[PDB]
Amino acid sequence: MQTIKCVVVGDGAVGKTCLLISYTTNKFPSEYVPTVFDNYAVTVMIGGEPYTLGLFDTAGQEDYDRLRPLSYPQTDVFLVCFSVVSPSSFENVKEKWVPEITHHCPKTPFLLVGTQIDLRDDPSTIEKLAKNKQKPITPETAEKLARDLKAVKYVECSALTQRGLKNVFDEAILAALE
Amino acid sequence: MQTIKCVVVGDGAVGKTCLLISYTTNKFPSEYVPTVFDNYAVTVMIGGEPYTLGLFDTAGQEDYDRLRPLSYPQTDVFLVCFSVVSPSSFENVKEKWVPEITHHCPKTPFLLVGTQIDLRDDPSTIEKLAKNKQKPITPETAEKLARDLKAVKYVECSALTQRGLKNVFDEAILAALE
Amino acid sequence: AAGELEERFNRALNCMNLPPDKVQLLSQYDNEKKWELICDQERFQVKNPPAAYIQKLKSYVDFKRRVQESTQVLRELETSLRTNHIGWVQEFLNEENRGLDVLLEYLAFAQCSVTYDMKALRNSRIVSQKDDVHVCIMCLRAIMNYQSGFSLVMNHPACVNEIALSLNNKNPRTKALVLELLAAVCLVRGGHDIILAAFDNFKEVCGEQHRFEKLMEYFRNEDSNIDFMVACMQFINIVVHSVENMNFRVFLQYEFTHLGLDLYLERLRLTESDKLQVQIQAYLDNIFDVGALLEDTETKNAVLEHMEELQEQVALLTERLRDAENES
Amino acid sequence: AAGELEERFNRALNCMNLPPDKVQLLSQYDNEKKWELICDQERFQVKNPPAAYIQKLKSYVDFKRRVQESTQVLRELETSLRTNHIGWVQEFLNEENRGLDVLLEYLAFAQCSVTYDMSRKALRNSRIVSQKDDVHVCIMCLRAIMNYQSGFSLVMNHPACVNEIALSLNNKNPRTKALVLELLAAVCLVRGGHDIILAAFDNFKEVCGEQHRFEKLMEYFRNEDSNIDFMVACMQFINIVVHSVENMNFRVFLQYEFTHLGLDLYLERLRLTESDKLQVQIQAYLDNIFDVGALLEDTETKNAVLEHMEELQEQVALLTERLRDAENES
Ligand SMILES: Nc1nc2c(ncn2[C@@H]2O[C@H](COP(=O)(O)OP(=O)(O)NP(=O)(O)O)[C@@H](O)[C@H]2O)c(=O)[nH]1
Ligand SMILES: Nc1nc2c(ncn2[C@@H]2O[C@H](COP(=O)(O)OP(=O)(O)NP(=O)(O)O)[C@@H](O)[C@H]2O)c(=O)[nH]1
Ligand SMILES: [Mg+2]
Ligand SMILES: [Mg+2]
Repeated sequence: MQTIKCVVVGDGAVGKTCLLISYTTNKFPSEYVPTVFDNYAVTVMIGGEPYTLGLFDTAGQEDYDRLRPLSYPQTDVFLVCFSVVSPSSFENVKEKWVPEITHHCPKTPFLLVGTQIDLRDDPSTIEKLAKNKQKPITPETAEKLARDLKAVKYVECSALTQRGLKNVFDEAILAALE
Repeated sequence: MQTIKCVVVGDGAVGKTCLLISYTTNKFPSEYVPTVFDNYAVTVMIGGEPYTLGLFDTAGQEDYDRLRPLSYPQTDVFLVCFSVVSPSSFENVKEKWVPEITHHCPKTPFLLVGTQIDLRDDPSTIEKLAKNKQKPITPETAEKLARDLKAVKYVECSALTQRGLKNVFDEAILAALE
Repeated sequence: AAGELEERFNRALNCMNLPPDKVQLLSQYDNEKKWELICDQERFQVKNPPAAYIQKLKSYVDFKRRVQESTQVLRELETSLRTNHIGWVQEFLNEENRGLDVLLEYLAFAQCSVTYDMKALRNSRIVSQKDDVHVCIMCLRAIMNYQSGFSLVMNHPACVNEIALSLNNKNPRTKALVLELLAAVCLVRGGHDIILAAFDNFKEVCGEQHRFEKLMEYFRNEDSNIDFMVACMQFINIVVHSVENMNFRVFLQYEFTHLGLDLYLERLRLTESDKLQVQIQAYLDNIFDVGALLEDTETKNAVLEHMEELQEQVALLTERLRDAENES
Repeated sequence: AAGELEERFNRALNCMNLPPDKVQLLSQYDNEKKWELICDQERFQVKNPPAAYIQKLKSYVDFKRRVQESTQVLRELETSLRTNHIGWVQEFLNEENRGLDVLLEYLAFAQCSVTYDMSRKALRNSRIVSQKDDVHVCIMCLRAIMNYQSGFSLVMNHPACVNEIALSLNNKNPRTKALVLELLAAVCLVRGGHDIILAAFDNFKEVCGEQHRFEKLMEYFRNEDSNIDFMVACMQFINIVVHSVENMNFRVFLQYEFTHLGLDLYLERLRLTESDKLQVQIQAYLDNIFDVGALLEDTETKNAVLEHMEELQEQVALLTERLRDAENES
């Protein structure tokens, strides 16, 4: 048989772990825990052939910068994640994450993934973000980035609303086989 | 009638007035009076002829610098004074006094006169001077000086113990007639 | 599947530069999920040795681009310092390679195009592209993540003075990182004296009148980027009040007042940025006013003599009330 | 000896530039020794007009050594400035003669070899005149001009004037240095005069190529123990420059400015001398020194004795409540 290794990288508290849990069990968790490393396994069907989908969850905080690349070996597709309402998390894509994975796992396709689309209309974030004179990333700005970073495609989703959530992993799997 | 005018200049509290009062009278004053200007007259006989000796006492304080030179016109001989126990008084002979008398009355002879010889050996004057890293003026150094400034002669004197006092004024009458 | 695996785990753990905080938060794993870590560690390999980068970087120092891949080679050089095992860093910075040196040599090469705006120049103006030059600071920030390397940064003379020179770069993101960096070195023990010597150097080489005055221009006149102002304001607040001696504090405080800090901050207290308003108010609570402090000192002694006036008034009064009570 | 009302006496009393202090003592003289003065003034005449001195000095500004007799010209000018009627000074300083200027440019000329070892055609011609007394005599002339009320005002409004004097501290003679410091000390205490002295040392910083303000002041003061009277005027200048200030945040700025230059640890060694003027000047400075730490410790916290004073404030009230009730029991 065959297996598809998928690693989710991204800034701390972007919602990597909820992204992985609101997908597999459709339960959106309440608890915030800084995730150290975790492994999930799900069998998925493509063209009547059983694939075992490997989901790897990594740490976002800078303390595990030395530990994180242990999840990297044998990766078929990467997920580079940021939140649409935190520009800090956005530009660490060009500064940290994309350069990190292209060092350790070159010639590995990856998707650009925006999370927390549901807060793009949230009132309390409207003022909080504008107060520091910045605004959330429009779909226009991110897909111009993915086009520069030689990313495969750009997808966005919310783990809470599950809107376009399944869509993320499926477009990701398609890139995994190339 | 002929007369010999003699003007006494020198720093304040050098003992000019005591020099003139312990000469004309034999009473030595202790009382300190800052003299603005004063006039004395004593008849002295030269070669058996009565000459009237004019003694002019001038101010030492720098406040009367513009007042003092009124006593200068028609001066026959000057007495330029410093104290042997005050080097401060010593160097004002060259920077202040001698160039002052030679501006207003050039080609007029003058004597270099050191006063207060009795304190050259006094302990409290030795110590007070030695504490400020100084030493009383040697007789060698005073005539070291006199030749350079074109003085007539160097004579030294103490008004307290009248001593070598008559000699000064004789040498002054002496320079006056040539 | 070793039956006594504890020793291995520790050996391949401290070679990950983990804080005492995060290293036993981890020490309590299942025995199986501990072996799992030990075996990925040795299964992981380093693609390129530190000497490889030294060469390709040292050679960049001498028309068209052998500096073409400079931006990315430096960029994956940063990545290697940060994410490879700490052993890799020890080797890069050691004496045979002398990595910190050659690294510093290149930054100086790229930044003599930016320090001369406000020898043979040749290739420096093109290399002055903001991406080539700024990653270099990130390489240093990474070295300063490692304890031995951070002390190695402080006892290297030109290093810290060099970082301060990179404050001249026109990019707000770069400026802020420099200020963030200098802030850390400033508060570590004796590190305050090191920062001063760096800005003193900055005064002479830039040809300016007062010491940190090119900085004051940057802080005041740009209202575009907020987080720069945050890192900037925080650097200033540290340099003035982090000091031990309180005479030195008011001396340094006055020097900034002269640069028109207080008169600009009166207008900048108006911003509705939460992040800047908090850093500004923090500086404003810390200011000294020697005038006010002498006035309340007189007051103390004078109330001492009024407390002596109260101690004396109560004595006489109560003594006379008992003399009236006895005459009754 | 005509007896009018004697305010022909007033004219020569003014025109002698005497302090009001001394005019109180002098105006109450006898009548004869009062008119006797008036006619000595009218008999006294001035040898040379200021233009005579101006010309021969301006000519010195452009082998050479034809100036050799310069030193005496300066010495005879000083004598003229100090001891002549006050008008002679005004005539020297007015727009026509323009004395301060030509005087100042000559000082600058004699002093460009000593400010440099640390315009060249002269630079060579500067070293020989610098040996001479000329540099030190010139300063004595300014000392004379600044005791004159109107002239002292003309000096501070002159930009370069005081600024050249600050450079006059570099001359090799200890007595000369001391004169510069007493002078600059004096200009320092007049209203608004403080900033002019600092700006002079600011100029002094660059022209001498020195790191910090002063610091050259500090060296002459520090490394020379030869002359007693220099340090006295020196130490009191420092005492002035630091504690005379309006703002006390600026004062402690200045105290540190000198402290950093190693004043305080040197003064502990210099406190051993019992030269009286120095023992007084050092201790005078140490009594004025500030310690924000000390002011902060006794403003520690709470000021809780306020409510210990309130316990006292409540006590007098209550005691008085019993004494007025005693007037009622009476
Ligand atoms: N509104 C909203 N909140 C979200 C979303 N996704 C995650 N969160 C929340 O954001 C917080 C962090 O999410 P989490 O999944 O733990 O983040 P992470 O990237 O795994 N962080 P780490 O790297 O530290 O493990 C959590 O409280 C979670 O509820 C989202 O789509 N919308
Ligand atoms: N030991 C000693 N003291 C003297 C001698 N002559 C004067 N004095 C003292 O020195 C002090 C000043 O003397 P005085 O005659 O007033 O000086 P002056 O030169 O007239 N000063 P002024 O110019 O201010 O009037 C006086 O206290 C006086 O007693 C001397 O020969 N020996
Ligand atoms: Mg996680
Ligand atoms: Mg007298």
